[PDB]
Amino acid sequence: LQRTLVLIKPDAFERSLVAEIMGRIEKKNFKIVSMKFWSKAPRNLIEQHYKEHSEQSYFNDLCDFMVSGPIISIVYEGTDAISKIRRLQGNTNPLASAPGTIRGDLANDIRENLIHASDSEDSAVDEISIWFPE
Amino acid sequence: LQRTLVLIKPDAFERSLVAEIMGRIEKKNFKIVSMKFWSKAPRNLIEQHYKEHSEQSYFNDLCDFMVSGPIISIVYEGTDAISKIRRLQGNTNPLASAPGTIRGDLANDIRENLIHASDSEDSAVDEISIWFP
Amino acid sequence: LQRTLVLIKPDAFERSLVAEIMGRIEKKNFKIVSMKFWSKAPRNLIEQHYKEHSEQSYFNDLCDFMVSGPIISIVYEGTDAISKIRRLQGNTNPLASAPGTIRGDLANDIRENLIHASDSEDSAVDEISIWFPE
Amino acid sequence: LQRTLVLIKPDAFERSLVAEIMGRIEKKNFKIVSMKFWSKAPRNLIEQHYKEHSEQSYFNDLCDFMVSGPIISIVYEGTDAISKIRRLQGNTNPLASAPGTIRGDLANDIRENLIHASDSEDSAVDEISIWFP
Amino acid sequence: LQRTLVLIKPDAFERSLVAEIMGRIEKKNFKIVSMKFWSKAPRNLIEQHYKEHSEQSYFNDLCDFMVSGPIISIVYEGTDAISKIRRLQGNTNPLASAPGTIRGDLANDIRENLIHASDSEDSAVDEISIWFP
Amino acid sequence: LQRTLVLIKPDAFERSLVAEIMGRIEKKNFKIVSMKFWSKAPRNLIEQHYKEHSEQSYFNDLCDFMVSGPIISIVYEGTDAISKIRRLQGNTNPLASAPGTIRGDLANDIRENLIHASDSEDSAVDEISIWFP
Ligand SMILES: Nc1ccn([C@@H]2O[C@H](COP(=O)(O)OP(=O)(O)OP(=O)(O)O)[C@@H](O)[C@H]2O)c(=O)n1
Ligand SMILES: Nc1ccn([C@@H]2O[C@H](COP(=O)(O)OP(=O)(O)OP(=O)(O)O)[C@@H](O)[C@H]2O)c(=O)n1
Ligand SMILES: Nc1ccn([C@@H]2O[C@H](COP(=O)(O)OP(=O)(O)O)[C@@H](O)[C@H]2O)c(=O)n1
Ligand SMILES: Nc1ccn([C@@H]2O[C@H](COP(=O)(O)OP(=O)(O)O)[C@@H](O)[C@H]2O)c(=O)n1
Ligand SMILES: Nc1ccn([C@@H]2O[C@H](COP(=O)(O)OP(=O)(O)O)[C@@H](O)[C@H]2O)c(=O)n1
Ligand SMILES: Nc1ccn([C@@H]2O[C@H](COP(=O)(O)OP(=O)(O)O)[C@@H](O)[C@H]2O)c(=O)n1
Ligand SMILES: [Mg+2]
Ligand SMILES: [Mg+2]
Ligand SMILES: [Mg+2]
Ligand SMILES: [Mg+2]
Repeated sequence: LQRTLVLIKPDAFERSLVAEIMGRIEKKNFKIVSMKFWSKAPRNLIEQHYKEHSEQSYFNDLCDFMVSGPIISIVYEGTDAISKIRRLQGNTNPLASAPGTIRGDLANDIRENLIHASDSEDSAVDEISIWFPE
Repeated sequence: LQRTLVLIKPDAFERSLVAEIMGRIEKKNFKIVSMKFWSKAPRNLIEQHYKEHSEQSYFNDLCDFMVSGPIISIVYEGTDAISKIRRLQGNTNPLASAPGTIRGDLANDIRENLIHASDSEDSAVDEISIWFP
Repeated sequence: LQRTLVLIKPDAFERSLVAEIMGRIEKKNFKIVSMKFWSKAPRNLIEQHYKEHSEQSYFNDLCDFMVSGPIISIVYEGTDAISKIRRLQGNTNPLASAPGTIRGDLANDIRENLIHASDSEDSAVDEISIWFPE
Repeated sequence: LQRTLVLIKPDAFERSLVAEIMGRIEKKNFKIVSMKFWSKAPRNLIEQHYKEHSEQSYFNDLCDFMVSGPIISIVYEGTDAISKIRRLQGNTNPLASAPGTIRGDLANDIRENLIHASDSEDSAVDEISIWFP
Repeated sequence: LQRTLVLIKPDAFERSLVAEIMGRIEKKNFKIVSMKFWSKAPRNLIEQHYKEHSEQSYFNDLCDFMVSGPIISIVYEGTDAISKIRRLQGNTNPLASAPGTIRGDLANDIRENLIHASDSEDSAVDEISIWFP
Repeated sequence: LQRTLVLIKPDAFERSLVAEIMGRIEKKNFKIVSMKFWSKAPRNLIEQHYKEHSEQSYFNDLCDFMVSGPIISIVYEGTDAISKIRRLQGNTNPLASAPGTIRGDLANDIRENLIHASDSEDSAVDEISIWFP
């Protein structure tokens, strides 16, 4: 019975898929524990959230993107919520994300892929603290 | 061009209809300006919010219900947002709410009716400042 | 807190709208109290069910139709279930049934209109007894 | 058993609502008789199509809009299609179009309203001639 | 061309997912041959149905749950109905069930997983004769 | 950034699944480059289109099918469209096509499977030439 950190990304807002995305998690019975809306995320939280990636080439365009529009940060709660919401998520790569998954059905880009989801018990605690210090 | 305040009531959470409702508003092309998730709204906001209903016979049951579960406060923005989002909502009486409207399709009870939405300009400014001070 | 009698009509089965129809009643929170599936309704129950119409011109083609395919007979239960399920139903006439309603969204014919719904407290008791003698 | 002409406006394409719109009409049992897709329509057909509004203040802006993106021209067939696809359509004015209708659900602007539908019999032949000569 | 037996479990009724499930099967083009609504399935059918599970540590909780609410028994018919409807269903382990499948999209629990479906020819003939003698 | 050719087979029209199919592709962000609707396709284009199967036992029945009702020819554009719309498609064989895919969800037959999609780059130009010369 864990908690994971989801991010709804600015492309979700541009393409009006915010409810479609949250709806897939909702219909699988995961409950919202906490949720915050950001018209524009502070770049600092974004740099924090993606620190493991700071060395990568895409890290800068990634950060630009994440602040280019609103985002919603949600904490969901369920049994094995971390691994299950990741399988809903789908693969980052638009050439490997299966139909049925969020990214497989809706996304078509390596960078603008609608959603972020914690991928581990440690990833979650840390990301959740970043977005929900309280 | 206006802003209106929307409440997603506890029954929406119980029935897993949060996305369904927010999606109906999203497709009509309204923008989220602000949004806050309340695992349990403090009672004194609920009585503030419904302060014009305090002399009514249902008031106390309404407050009890508005704290029985989570709620989401949202400020929406758009052309004639106030009155357009009211029509989407549908009348309060389940015997009146039109099919096609959120309450018309989804609600079956005079109290537990999923959604709130400001009815006027002064009402919205008032309610927005309650949930978003 | 009443009970009403719904019929899902053979055209619903032909056009695969059975789940779509039952889904609209389900999403409005009315509960299934009883339900029976008929691969072909006995013409007698059909003649009974529509007795008030026995004098009409359409009564014969109506009966043919109702037995031309399967039908499901359901009893739903809710507050004011009778009047509410009728407003979901929509108007018999394809020139007056509003969008949003079952018939307004899905039906296009005076005869083959997908669904039947009791229209009164007396209509219901009687129809329910016809389809559910027990 | 009529026929009618239906346009899917550039805002549908912009908003990914093409199937959403066509699906509502398909769902009602109306059938595609013919259908062309235009990446960008000759402005002549547009001024032709909307010739009856040529005097209106909005005529020039409306046409600029109609050539701002792709459009799809469809002929639909079925009993009473013209008047029936017209109630599916809903009111031009976003203050009167009902929930349940394409515009009531999906449109929120006086000009950008996703769909056009023949309003009468002669309107229907008139416009079908324009798009499918 | 086969027949397979499907159970809509009590949790489907609790969550208002009956139509959602039946619709997923309906769209894959399978036909209802028989169907019965059980406001409360008699326990001895449930133990019959799950008779190969009687030595398992979950058996008693499974029976308790299979009578906690209504269920619908359905015989479906179609080409390779048995194995096609099994894939639609998805694995039992929520950690295994694929997105796109009924359990993959909708279920979150090893027990309360919405749906049953015969796994083989002998299994279906057996289960069909239980619910439809 | 590829292009690909997609056909909506007569069974889609028969089953009212045209928007359902096109919607899934639109939803994935692929764009219509051009699109013709055929009430009934010249059998020549069909034998052309399926020229590679001309020897197969099924070739004759498959073509009879492809002219049994209307079809819609679409060119789609987007990054990696060919291979991407191919996984949306799913397996020809109703015993291997996964839930989540058009065929896995909607098709239940080896011949009548709703949609065709170019399988390679040259296949794509090849077929686009046929339908849009
Ligand atoms: N060339 C790339 C690769 C990836 N990304 C972004 O970097 C994010 C995180 O990287 P990655 O780990 O590869 O994707 P995730 O699926 O989110 O996996 P995780 O965060 O758990 O590592 C992706 O969501 C994507 O938006 C990017 O902008 N450009
Ligand atoms: N010319 C007609 C008129 C109606 N009917 C059928 O008769 C049924 C019942 O008649 P009507 O009462 O007009 O329609 P309902 O909307 O079902 O209203 P109710 O049964 O409550 O009277 C309709 O559902 C329709 O299928 C028909 O076959 N041919
Ligand atoms: N008899 C009533 C009437 C209203 N109510 C609740 O009180 C709220 C305010 O009522 P209202 O008449 O202003 O209805 P709306 O403004 O929400 O349409 C409604 O949304 C209902 O949820 C109730 O519990 N019992
Ligand atoms: N004030 C207006 C009114 C309409 N229009 C556009 O012009 C079209 C013709 O208006 P109309 O009154 O015939 O509306 P419909 O026929 O589309 O219902 C509308 O569909 C709008 O797209 C506009 O640009 N500005
Ligand atoms: N550990 C378990 C395993 C199964 N079950 C239930 O027992 C049923 C039979 O289990 P199964 O392994 O045959 O799963 P399916 O055949 O339903 O895929 C499952 O559908 C579950 O609902 C349970 O309650 N606890
Ligand atoms: N045994 C078969 C196999 C395929 N077909 C049809 O012929 C088409 C070509 O088969 P294919 O193996 O290239 O399948 P896809 O390319 O469509 O995935 C299929 O889409 C079927 O419609 C058939 O009629 N009989
Ligand atoms: Mg009020
Ligand atoms: Mg007009
Ligand atoms: Mg088993
Ligand atoms: Mg091939």
